[PDB]
Amino acid sequence: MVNPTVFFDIAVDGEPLGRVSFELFADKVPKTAENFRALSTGEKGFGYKGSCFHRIIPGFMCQGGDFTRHNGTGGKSIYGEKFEDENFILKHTGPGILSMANAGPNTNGSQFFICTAKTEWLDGKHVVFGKVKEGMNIVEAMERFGSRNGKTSKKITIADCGQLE
Ligand SMILES: Nc1ccncc1N
Repeated sequence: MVNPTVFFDIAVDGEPLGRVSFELFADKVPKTAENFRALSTGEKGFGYKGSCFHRIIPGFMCQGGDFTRHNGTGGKSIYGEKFEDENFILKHTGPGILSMANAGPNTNGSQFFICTAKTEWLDGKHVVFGKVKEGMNIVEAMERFGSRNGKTSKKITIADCGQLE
């Protein structure tokens, strides 16, 4: 009944930075929310722990969740390699929105991005499924390590993750 909360503990070249928590909108996109939750706890035997934010563009987004190829070309969901666009109820309204990365229609896996700006042009193309709850300051600190082409100046990892409550 209550939307679940998940956390990432972020590190910068192995050094602790801080914690980002997220509300996942299971009320509106239950299948997509449950994939991110499960990958956060690692309860299926695979997931986000130890992975990196491989593409950070200041004034755009922070993208991560490729735990199979580590560079934007991999990932897999708890449902199989790919799963369908669940719905497009929610929009890309501004910083802190959590949304699925993809490579065409119905190609969701494990990759996701945290917006750091409104990204309206993505509405009806990428599934929105959550938002940052606490630690937007930490997301802003992450964003300082990115670049225009998305290469990070230090390695940004999820040192730990899981579910709160
Ligand atoms: N397989 C993928 C490739 C690029 N972006 C997202 C996904 N899911």
